[PDB]
Amino acid sequence: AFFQQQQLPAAMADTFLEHLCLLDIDSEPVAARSTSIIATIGPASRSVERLKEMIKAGMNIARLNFSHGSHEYHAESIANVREAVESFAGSPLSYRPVAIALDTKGPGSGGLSEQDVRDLRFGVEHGVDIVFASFVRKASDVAAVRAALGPEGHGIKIISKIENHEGVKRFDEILEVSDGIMVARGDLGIEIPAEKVFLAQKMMIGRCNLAGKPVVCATQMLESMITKPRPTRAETSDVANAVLDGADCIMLSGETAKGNFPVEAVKMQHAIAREAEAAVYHRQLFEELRRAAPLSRDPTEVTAIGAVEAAFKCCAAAIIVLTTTGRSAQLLSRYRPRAAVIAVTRSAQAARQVHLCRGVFPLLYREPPEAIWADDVDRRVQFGIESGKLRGFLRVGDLVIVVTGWRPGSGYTNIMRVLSIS
Amino acid sequence: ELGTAFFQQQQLPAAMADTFLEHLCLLDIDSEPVAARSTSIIATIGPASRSVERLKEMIKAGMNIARLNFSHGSHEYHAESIANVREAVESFAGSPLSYRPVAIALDTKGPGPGLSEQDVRDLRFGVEHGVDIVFASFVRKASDVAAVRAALGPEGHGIKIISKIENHEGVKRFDEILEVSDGIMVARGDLGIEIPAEKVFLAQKMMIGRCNLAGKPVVCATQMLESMITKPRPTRAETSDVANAVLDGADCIMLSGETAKGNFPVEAVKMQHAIAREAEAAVYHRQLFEELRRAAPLSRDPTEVTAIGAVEAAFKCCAAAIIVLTTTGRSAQLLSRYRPRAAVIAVTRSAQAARQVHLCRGVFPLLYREPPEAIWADDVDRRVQFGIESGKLRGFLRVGDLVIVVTGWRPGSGYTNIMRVLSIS
Amino acid sequence: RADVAQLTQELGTAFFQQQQLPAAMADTFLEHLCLLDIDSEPVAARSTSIIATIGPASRSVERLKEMIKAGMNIARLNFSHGSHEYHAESIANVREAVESFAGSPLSYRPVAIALDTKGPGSGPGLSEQDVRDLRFGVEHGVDIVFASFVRKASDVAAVRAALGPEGHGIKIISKIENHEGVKRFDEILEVSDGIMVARGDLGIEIPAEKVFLAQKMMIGRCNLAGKPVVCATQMLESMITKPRPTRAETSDVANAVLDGADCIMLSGETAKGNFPVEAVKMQHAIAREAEAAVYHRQLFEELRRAAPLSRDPTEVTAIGAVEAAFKCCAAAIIVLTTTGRSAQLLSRYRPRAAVIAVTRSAQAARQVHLCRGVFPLLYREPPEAIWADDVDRRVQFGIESGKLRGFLRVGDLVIVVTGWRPGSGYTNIMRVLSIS
Amino acid sequence: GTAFFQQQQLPAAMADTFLEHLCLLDIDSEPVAARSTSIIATIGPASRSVERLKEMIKAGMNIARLNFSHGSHEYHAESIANVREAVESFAGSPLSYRPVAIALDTKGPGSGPGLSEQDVRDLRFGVEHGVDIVFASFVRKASDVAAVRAALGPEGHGIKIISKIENHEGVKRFDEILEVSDGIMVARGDLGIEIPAEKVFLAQKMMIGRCNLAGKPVVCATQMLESMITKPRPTRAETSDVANAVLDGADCIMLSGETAKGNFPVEAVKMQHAIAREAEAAVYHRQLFEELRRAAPLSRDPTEVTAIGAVEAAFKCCAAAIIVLTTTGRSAQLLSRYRPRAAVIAVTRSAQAARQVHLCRGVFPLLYREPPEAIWADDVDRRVQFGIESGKLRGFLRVGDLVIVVTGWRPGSGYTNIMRVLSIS
Ligand SMILES: O=S(=O)(c1ccc(CCN2c3cc(O)c(O)cc3-c3cc(O)c(O)cc3S2(=O)=O)cc1)c1ccc(O)c(O)c1
Ligand SMILES: O=S(=O)(c1ccc(CCN2c3cc(O)c(O)cc3-c3cc(O)c(O)cc3S2(=O)=O)cc1)c1ccc(O)c(O)c1
Ligand SMILES: O=S(=O)(c1ccc(CCN2c3cc(O)c(O)cc3-c3cc(O)c(O)cc3S2(=O)=O)cc1)c1ccc(O)c(O)c1
Ligand SMILES: O=S(=O)(c1ccc(CCN2c3cc(O)c(O)cc3-c3cc(O)c(O)cc3S2(=O)=O)cc1)c1ccc(O)c(O)c1
Ligand SMILES: O=S(=O)(c1ccc(CCN2c3cc(O)c(O)cc3-c3cc(O)c(O)cc3S2(=O)=O)cc1)c1ccc(O)c(O)c1
Ligand SMILES: O=S(=O)(c1ccc(CCN2c3cc(O)c(O)cc3-c3cc(O)c(O)cc3S2(=O)=O)cc1)c1ccc(O)c(O)c1
Ligand SMILES: O=P(O)(O)OC[C@H]1O[C@](O)(COP(=O)(O)O)[C@@H](O)[C@@H]1O
Ligand SMILES: O=P(O)(O)OC[C@H]1O[C@](O)(COP(=O)(O)O)[C@@H](O)[C@@H]1O
Ligand SMILES: O=P(O)(O)OC[C@H]1O[C@](O)(COP(=O)(O)O)[C@@H](O)[C@@H]1O
Ligand SMILES: O=P(O)(O)OC[C@H]1O[C@](O)(COP(=O)(O)O)[C@@H](O)[C@@H]1O
Ligand SMILES: O=C([O-])C(=O)[O-]
Ligand SMILES: O=C([O-])C(=O)[O-]
Ligand SMILES: O=C([O-])C(=O)[O-]
Ligand SMILES: O=C([O-])C(=O)[O-]
Ligand SMILES: [K+]
Ligand SMILES: [K+]
Repeated sequence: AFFQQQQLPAAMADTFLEHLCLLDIDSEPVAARSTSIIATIGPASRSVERLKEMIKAGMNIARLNFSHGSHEYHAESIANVREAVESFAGSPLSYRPVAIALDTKGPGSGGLSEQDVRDLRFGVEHGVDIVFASFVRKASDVAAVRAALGPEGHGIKIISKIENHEGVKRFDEILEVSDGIMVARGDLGIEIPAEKVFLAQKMMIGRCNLAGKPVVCATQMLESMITKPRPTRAETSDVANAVLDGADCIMLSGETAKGNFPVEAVKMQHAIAREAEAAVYHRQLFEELRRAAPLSRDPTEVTAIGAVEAAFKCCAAAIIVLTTTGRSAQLLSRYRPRAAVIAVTRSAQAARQVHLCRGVFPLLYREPPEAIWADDVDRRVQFGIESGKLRGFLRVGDLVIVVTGWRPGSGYTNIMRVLSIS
Repeated sequence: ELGTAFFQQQQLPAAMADTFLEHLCLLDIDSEPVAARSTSIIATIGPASRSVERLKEMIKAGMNIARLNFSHGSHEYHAESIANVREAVESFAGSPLSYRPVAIALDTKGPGPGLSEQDVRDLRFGVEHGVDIVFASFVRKASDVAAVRAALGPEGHGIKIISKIENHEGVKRFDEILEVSDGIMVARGDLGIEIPAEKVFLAQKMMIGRCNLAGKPVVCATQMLESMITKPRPTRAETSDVANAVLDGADCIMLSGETAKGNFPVEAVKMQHAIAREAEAAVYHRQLFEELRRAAPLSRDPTEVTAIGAVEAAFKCCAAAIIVLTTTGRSAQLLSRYRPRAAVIAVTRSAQAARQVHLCRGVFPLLYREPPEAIWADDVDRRVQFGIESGKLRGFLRVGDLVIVVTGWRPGSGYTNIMRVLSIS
Repeated sequence: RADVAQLTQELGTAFFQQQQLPAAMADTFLEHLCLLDIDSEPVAARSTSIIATIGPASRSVERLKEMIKAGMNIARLNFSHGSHEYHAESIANVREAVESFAGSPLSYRPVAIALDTKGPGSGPGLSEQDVRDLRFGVEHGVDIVFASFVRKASDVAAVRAALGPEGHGIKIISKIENHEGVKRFDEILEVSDGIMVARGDLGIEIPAEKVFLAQKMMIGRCNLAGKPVVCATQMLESMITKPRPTRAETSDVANAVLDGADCIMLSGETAKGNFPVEAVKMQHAIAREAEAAVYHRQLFEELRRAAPLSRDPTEVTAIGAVEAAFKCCAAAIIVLTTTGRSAQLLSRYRPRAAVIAVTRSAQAARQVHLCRGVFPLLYREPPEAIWADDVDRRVQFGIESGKLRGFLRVGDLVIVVTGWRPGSGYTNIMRVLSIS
Repeated sequence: GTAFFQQQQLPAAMADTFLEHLCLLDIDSEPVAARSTSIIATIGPASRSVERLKEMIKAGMNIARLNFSHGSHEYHAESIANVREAVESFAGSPLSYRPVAIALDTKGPGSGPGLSEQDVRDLRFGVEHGVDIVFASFVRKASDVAAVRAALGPEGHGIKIISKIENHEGVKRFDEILEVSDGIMVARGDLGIEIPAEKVFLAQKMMIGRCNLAGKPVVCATQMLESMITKPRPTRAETSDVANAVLDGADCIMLSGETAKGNFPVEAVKMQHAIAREAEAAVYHRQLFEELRRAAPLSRDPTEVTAIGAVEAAFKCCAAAIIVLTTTGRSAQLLSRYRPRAAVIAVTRSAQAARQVHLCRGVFPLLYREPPEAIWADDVDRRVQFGIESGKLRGFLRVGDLVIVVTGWRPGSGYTNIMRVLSIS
């Protein structure tokens, strides 16, 4: 029964053609949904009750579009998101952190516009986790956003939005200095011929997967759901194809901001992403990712590829990793394991930010530190196992891979352990 | 010999990649498509696309197959549409090197347990009006195809039957349906209601894969450019959907309401044309050819043996085209199954085979109207020269190019066995 | 070039030109052949073990000491000829030469003792002489038995039963010497600890031109099973009378290593020849060169693809450790083992990194020579009060011995494989450590 | 039938990995194809008897080597005369005549820097006696090959020059030597002294790989069956060495002392024949063909384009043979570089080309002696029938088999452009 679920017959295929032939509509997805859902917050989804339903449906990141709306409006939206998120903080084994992202208005006619400087300052003051920098054309644009965040905004992730021809041409220099990329298809589809956008999407997803950096596919994914309760055949196909391409996050804009079915749009993306993740051809994908990743003498990098390889060998349910900054979880995520990466952290910001990485399920550990560090590490691993059993990831008898370091502080990951559940 | 500029067009840097990941990374928005569009466009004929002037613009935009939906309209309405399509198509027959054959397909209303009474009448209509293809609605098992084949009566055994998979039973019995059908249509509209909407992409990918494996045409249909019914430009998801159906391996892409009732029927056809050209260049031929080769079984049929030899030779020299002489279309279909980058120019005297080969990706049919020569070898050579003259006129060929020429050793269908390398002079 | 640029900056261009590293980066096997360089020097220690047959030419304690220094790992006693008294004297001489180096771990090289049976000859089952010879082996504490003319699985069960209750730890290597053995190979392999491709008898039981097919099929199936495979007979035959081998002989040795043989053997070359030490040195030299010419990119992928899924943590940790060793060009994988099993599971994935096996079992230290790439270290210190400290002392012993023997350098990365509790069968931890 | 797919290692050929391929190798899977690696036998006291030479030709000798390291010009002229007499004794039955090449192995430069005076005399002797191949000893750089070419003068323009790599400089300057040579000989005897004995296998594997990549013949020589000089059976290392040279990709394998001066010259030739047949079936064509196509660059030469198409078509139908018409041997050489499993039967009128194509693996030369037909197309068809008749007589072909035929569109060398699929009647 196990080998007939989650497209396991199609996963055993020796060719991609044989893999397509073996895809089964009756082979049910078992794994948790890995691709994160970014929902834009607007009038259709601003109430605390609305937001609680959206978190339950699968929203991981809340986007604030600073193109329209006042600072007062956006501060109220942030307060509402935080209130809906913290309403679930009473049960720590099931708490789902939700990141807050600020989408800048952009340079328009102008370098960094004065409104952008004010909006970036607002973001730092309100503790946003991510910034979607609009119309990034070169590496110096990213540096300008980083300087506008100042010394207080060091921890904020900068995701560069590629929306025009120059951004696509200077992609490699932009990616080198950004934390991730957003394929902003709306403006891109106007700046370049509409029929070429899929080429830019596929090239950018490929290069981000190669770099190990998050990539977001955005705009008009379920557009018809703004007025209709069901998406078109092209829309469900578009979402599935962005996941198959290798997108870390999928986004909803007007569908959640102004539409009549914001919760239904989130549920629809959740349903499609789960099916698409099972249809991934891991045999070729893992080989190509493994081959392309450079040789490294960084123990975190070395332990990560050992852990992903071991997870494939035993069909591990999860890889539990201890992380301070999210880096150890991100290095596991780049090799695209089929096993869920349960990241246990004390940093609330790192817990929200790891939603950018496909397959990372953040767990915020709130307990106070133990006297003996080894015991504190062991307690955090047990917390990961308990939350895993509670959320359905783990069952007794399952194998898990545990990734830890030899000393406290970030950057010392070097241990991988094979563990039997209970 | 070819120059540095040549190797920067039609995604040639991405084609040289050693991995699919490297291939994705090398895709360039500035690498212009050079090859002609190989995925055929099926347009549904309706109120928005009925006039002879409108049909002439649609043929110029890229329509290869005209669909008549027998769920709507009447026998009289649909007979007038057929007459209008034929009139617009024949308006270009005066320039024989640039004439474009256009197939006519009848989409049945559907089933009741057996073949409905209306379907029997609509199939009789189809045979009487000389349709080339039938899209059989709601095919659930092989016996459904046999019923359609029997209803095509005495005079219509040459009509192609494309089975529409629109429900769970069709998907489950797919292999038996494909065995007895000429091709498949992934009818996403009904399928998306009969099975969960989020599973349709799995059925589409499985079905395209199995059709590519079988060497039979596969059509992706419904809501491809849906928003273009009222808006002059499609959504980002729509252009992506069309590109992905071509990348998946679809032989044909379809327009329904976009051409039947929409405000932009010509623009919808142009949009599908533009996307398909870009998507065809993005195909990773290195892996695709090897996998098609590896999966295909051994053959002792000289037509199949010559076909794989010709495709292999076309890849070796970056041949502009493979010119094939075909009576029934079979030799062109066997070349098409290996997915060459080179255009398959099929020269035929059969007007029905010329229309029907639009079902096969990369087959450009040419209807030869000249009278036969006394010596067969001369007649064969004249038809090959006609393929070269048409290829030069339409832009496929230039002097100095290499083409592969596929012929047989004797007249009549079924004797293809020769492959020749020719330099265009 | 991008997948090695940073490591090229760190380790230098000289590092990437040694041990056929340009040929290892090749995308095709054809490109790999084209890139093989006679100026690319082997760096890693020799991983294919050398089995030398003991005889009049290699019996003296002084001769045996020179052979151990030249690279002999396993000493074979051919029971086809010679009395029990003769073979007991050879065992005594081998043990005396081996123990002459037991002062320190950087000199000590544990050498296994293997008994090659006479065989069934005319008879159907286990001959009376074989029963007597097998009981002699148990009484003298041999580590391996090369069972001659194994024709079916029941033959290996007869050898196991003849070893009795005390010989339960002895490894049984079945010799395939005829057509029936080749046909029933799968059933024989399933019940044996390993296989020997006994080409001498095989070459007259089947057509001489077919022996290479049997050798390649058998090595392939043993590599697939993760069981040791020995290539034997006439490898350096001309060296019995000549100081240098023929061009076909050096090629044969290299090809057996490239095929995937865990051990290569010398028979008449060491037992009766005029150059026993030179024959051992020649096999050593060829095996190092051949090991570097292996195309690990394809071999590792195929070994993974073919290996079934496992829920045994020892197996899961083993593949994780080998994968991590390839990622950082690790000098070694240090593994703690009681029976040798953890070292064997690392060895089946054919790492380029040396597997340094730290063990307290002298028998396991001798027996791991059957596995390609396993370098046994016998730990002689008495146990610590705290097990975690005892484990850490054994790991440090491995590092110190690796540094002192040339296996490791400061700045190198090593992969350390251990278990969560004492006793055999609990391996589950992989650690990435930087040598300081 | 089932029986067919159990012979010539066909189960091991279907394997998806090289490891699975090794596991599937069967000692009971009998070779069916003819032996494709040529056997070079050195002539001497053991093999000068015209009766002994006839037995060696029957055993499988394709090329006869004269070692100019020793022996007078009188001695070597007698050896040539005896080889020609034994070869021409079979000319009376043209469907079974086996051409045998004569190769001159030079003494070398020794202490000197350039072409020695003795080498000039021996090269002039070779041209005067009509040798087909020269094995130039101790080639250290491209200029050494040019010196041998100049010493052959204008009359020796047709002689093939195979450079022997016997030292470190030759291995280091390999690419420049290969560029100007017709082929390479891995001269392991001297090479094993000039470089450490344990490194010779690396030089052999690198050189065979680069020659296979270039499409140029490579010979593996020295001590292959050394023990057979005095013993009737080889050692286990010897049979393994021969098999491994064929598996590596060697076009020719050589016997030196074993045939020139030993006690079992015919048995040594038979032994090489037996091993080469088994080893050729054990080649993993699935990987080899893919790597050879991937490594070969795009070509606009119709001979090269037709060659890869023909090899691909031969694999598709399990063709018994590829019959090719050749004047210089070039068309057969281009087929041979892709390493087909099908025998390349080369039909030629040039006696020199017939002898020289023995350097290419899988090429079986047929010397066509009949006078030309009035119509060229008929003359071409008679030559194709001659290949079929020789093939049937020699065991390569049976009625019902498929054969690929490679020809050109006009007489003269360099016009190969046609590939045809033919059913044997
Ligand atoms: O999921 S993967 O393993 C993954 C691996 C390989 C490929 C093949 C890419 N081709 C293609 C692209 C499509 O979009 C599509 O639907 C169908 C086909 C196709 C169909 C065939 O029937 C066929 O035989 C070959 C192709 S194709 O090679 O042209 C796709 C995906 C992964 C995905 C993304 C990566 O970055 C990666 O490294 C690997
Ligand atoms: O060590 S022997 O068994 C022994 C020693 C040498 C040889 C030489 C001939 N070969 C061969 C031929 C056979 O028909 C056969 O049956 C076995 C073998 C064989 C076996 C081997 O184990 C081996 O090392 C070499 C060969 S071989 O292929 O060369 C045979 C046999 C012994 C040694 C001393 C003797 O008095 C005696 O009669 C036999
Ligand atoms: O092929 S035979 O004619 C045949 C068999 C045995 C011999 C013995 C000669 N040698 C020898 C003698 C020994 O006392 C010994 O301990 C080892 C070796 C030996 C071992 C080797 O591994 C090796 O390769 C060569 C030799 S050796 O040549 O030096 C001669 C000839 C036949 C075949 C089968 C037999 O079983 C048999 O007894 C004789
Ligand atoms: O055939 S010979 O060239 C000639 C014949 C035999 C030997 C010894 C056997 N070996 C060998 C065999 C050959 O067939 C060959 O070509 C080269 C080599 C070779 C060359 C070396 O220079 C070397 O040092 C060692 C070897 S080898 O030991 O591997 C040397 C030489 C000739 C034979 C007889 C003569 O009278 C004569 O002048 C030359
Ligand atoms: O070292 S390997 O990675 C490894 C070893 C060999 C192969 C062979 C692929 N072939 C091939 C392809 C080429 O382009 C070429 O130029 C030569 C040959 C070749 C050479 C030979 O010497 C030969 O014996 C056979 C062939 S082949 O035709 O089969 C692949 C891979 C390993 C060795 C053993 C294994 O079990 C395994 O999985 C992999
Ligand atoms: O000068 S030597 O090193 C010295 C040693 C050997 C040799 C060649 C002797 N052979 C031989 C003799 C021939 O005329 C001939 O046409 C071919 C071959 C030959 C070829 C081969 O291909 C092969 O592999 C072996 C031989 S062979 O050994 O039978 C020359 C010279 C020396 C060695 C030992 C002595 O005791 C001595 O007096 C001289
Ligand atoms: O992924 P990061 O940010 O490098 O953090 C991983 C770190 O987490 C740990 O496992 C636990 O460290 P702390 O106890 O200080 O949180 C370290 O050993 C390791 O270095
Ligand atoms: O593709 P099909 O229908 O089998 O037809 C291919 C046939 O066309 C030809 O090339 C030309 O034949 P005709 O001259 O009769 O049209 C035949 O030699 C070959 O058999
Ligand atoms: O390879 P084996 O025989 O399973 O032994 C590995 C064992 O060695 C250890 O690392 C150390 O155990 P000991 O204290 O018994 O020596 C165990 O944790 C592990 O189970
Ligand atoms: O292999 P080569 O030397 O190029 O010769 C091939 C030539 O042989 C032919 O098939 C027959 O030519 P001839 O009749 O002149 O011998 C030519 O058409 C072709 O050009
Ligand atoms: O800003 C965006 O997200 C866009 O344009 O798609
Ligand atoms: O009938 C159709 O085309 C459908 O259902 O998609
Ligand atoms: O006993 C052996 O090793 C043989 O016969 O090969
Ligand atoms: O000349 C040769 O052939 C040699 O020296 O090996
Ligand atoms: K319909
Ligand atoms: K010579």
